Amino acid sequence: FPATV
Amino acid sequence: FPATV
Amino acid sequence: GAMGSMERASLIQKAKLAEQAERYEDMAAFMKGAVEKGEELSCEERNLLSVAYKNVVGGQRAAWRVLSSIEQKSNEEGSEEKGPEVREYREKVETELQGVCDTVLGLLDSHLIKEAGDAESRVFYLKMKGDYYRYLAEVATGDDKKRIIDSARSAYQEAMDISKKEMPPTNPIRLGLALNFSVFHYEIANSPEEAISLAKTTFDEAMADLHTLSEDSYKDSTLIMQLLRDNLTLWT
Amino acid sequence: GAMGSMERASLIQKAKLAEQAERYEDMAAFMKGAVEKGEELSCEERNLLSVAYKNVVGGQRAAWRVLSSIEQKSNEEGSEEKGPEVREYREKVETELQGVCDTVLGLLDSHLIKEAGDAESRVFYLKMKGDYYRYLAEVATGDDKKRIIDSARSAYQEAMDISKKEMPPTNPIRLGLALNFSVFHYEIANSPEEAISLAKTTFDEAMADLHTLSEDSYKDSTLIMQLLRDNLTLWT
Ligand SMILES: *CC(=O)NCC1CCN(C(=O)C2(Oc3ccc(Cl)cc3)CC2)CC1
Ligand SMILES: *CC(=O)NCC1CCN(C(=O)C2(Oc3ccc(Cl)cc3)CC2)CC1
Ligand SMILES: [Mg+2]
Ligand SMILES: [Mg+2]
Ligand SMILES: [Mg+2]
Ligand SMILES: [Mg+2]
Ligand SMILES: [Mg+2]
Ligand SMILES: [Mg+2]
Repeated sequence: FPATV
Repeated sequence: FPATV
Repeated sequence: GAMGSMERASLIQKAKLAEQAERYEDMAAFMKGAVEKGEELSCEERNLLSVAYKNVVGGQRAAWRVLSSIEQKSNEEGSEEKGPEVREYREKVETELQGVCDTVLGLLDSHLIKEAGDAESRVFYLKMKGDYYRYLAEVATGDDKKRIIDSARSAYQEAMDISKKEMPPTNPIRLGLALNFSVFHYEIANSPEEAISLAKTTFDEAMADLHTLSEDSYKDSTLIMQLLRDNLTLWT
Repeated sequence: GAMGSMERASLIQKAKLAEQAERYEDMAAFMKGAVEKGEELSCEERNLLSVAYKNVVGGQRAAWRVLSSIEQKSNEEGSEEKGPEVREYREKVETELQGVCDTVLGLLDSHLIKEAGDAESRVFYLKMKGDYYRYLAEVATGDDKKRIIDSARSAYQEAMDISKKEMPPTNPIRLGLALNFSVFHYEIANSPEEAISLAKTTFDEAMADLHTLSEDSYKDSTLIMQLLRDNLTLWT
C-alpha cells in the first residue's frame, strides 16, 4: 500500500 | 521481563 | 458524553499518557472529549487528535483488508461454501470502521472546521475530512459511493487551494495533504496519472524551497518528500 | 450475553478469523461466547481461548507497566506535582485488566475446570487459573494481595501435581506450566531459588525424554525448553 500521513 | 507461554 | 465531567487539560494530559502506553482507543476518546469542550485546538492538540484516530482507523482498515481478502477467496470457483460468517464478520468490522469515520467527520463538522480561520488549522482539518471520507470510500459499494468519493475530493481540493495560496511549498501540512490527495487519485479515483503528476510537482516545488529552511524544518519537510518519492517509485 | 444468539461453530469460525485479523478483543469475545454454550472445549478450542485472552491481557499489562513507571517517577523527590491524572489513568487501565482477569477466572470456574477430567484439559485450565491470578497479583497492593498470590500458587501446584503424574516430561503443556510457575516464583513469590531450581529440573528432565519423540513433537518441546534456558540465562 502507498504511504500516507 | 522473563518468558511465559 | 462520558468525558463531559473531565477537565479539558486533564483530557489532553491523559491523551498524551495513552499515546505513551499505545492505548490509541483511549487516546481518541480523550481527544474527542477535549474537542467537545468547544474551544479551538492548538497545533499540538490537533496532532494528538489526528494521531489517535489515525491509529484506531488504521488498525480497522488493516483488519478489514484481511477479512475482505478471505471473503473474496471464498467467492472464487472451487471454494467450499462456509456459510455467512466471513461476510458477517467483515461487515462487523466495516460497521465499526464507518462509525469511527463518522465520529471524526462529526467533530470536524461540529465545529472544528467552521471555527478554523488560520491556514494551518483549516488545511489540517480539511485534509482530515478528505482522509476520513477516503476511508469511507475504501469500503463503499452502494448508491452513495460516488457521493462519498466526491466528498473526499471536495475536502482535499479546498485544502489544496488554501495551502497553495497561504503556505510555502515545504510546509509539512501542505506536503502531507498533497501526499494523501495523490494517494486518493491513485487508489480511489482511478486517476494514476493525476496521482503521479501531483506527487512529482509537489516534490519538485518543495525541493526548490528547501534552501529557505532551518535544519529542523528541513528534516520535517524532507521526511515527507521521501514519502512522495517512495510512492512515485511504487507507481513508475 | 451478546453472543447467545450465535451458533457455537460460528463463534469458533469467527474467533479464527479474528486471530487472522489480529482482532484479539473480538477473538476473546467470540471464545467467551463459545465457552458459555456449556460444552467442553477441544484442544484446538482451548488454544483459541488462551491465545485470545493472552493477547488482550498482555496488551493491558504492557500499558499498565508504562503508566506505573510514569507514576513512580512522579513520586520521586524533585518531581513537579501534575495532579491526579497519572494515578487515575493507571487505575482505569488496572480496573480494565482486573475485569479481563475476572472474566477468564469466571469461565474457568463456571464450568471449565470442573468438567475437565483428562489430564491435558485439566492441567491446561489450572495453568490458566494460575496465570490470571498471577496477573491480578502483579497489580495487587491491598488486604487481599497475599490471598491472590496464594490462589495463583494453589492453582499452579494442582496443575504441577497432575502433570507430573499423568504427562511425560516433554509434554508442551507440562513444560509451559513449569515455565510460568517458575516465573511466578521469581517475579511474584520472591523465591528466585525456587524459580531457578524448577526451570533447571524441568529442562533436564525434558532433555532426557526427547529421544522418545517424533520430529514434530521434538520441535514443540524444544521450543519451550529454549524459553526455560532463556529465563535461566536471565537469572544466573
Ligand atoms: C500543528 C502542525 O503543524 N501539525 C503538523 C506537523 C506534525 C508533525 N509533523 C510530522 O510528523 C511530519 O509531517 C506530517 C505529519 C502529519 C501530517 Cl497530517 C502532515 C505532516 C514529518 C512527518 C510535521 C507537521
Ligand atoms: C490442546 C493442547 O495440546 N494445547 C497446547 C499446545 C498448543 C501449541 N503449542 C505451542 O505453541 C508451544 O507450547 C505451548 C504453548 C502454549 C501453552 Cl499454554 C503451552 C505450551 C510450543 C510453543 C504446544 C502445546
Ligand atoms: Mg474547565
Ligand atoms: Mg456494510
Ligand atoms: Mg492541480
Ligand atoms: Mg446450536
Ligand atoms: Mg486499583
Ligand atoms: Mg517441587
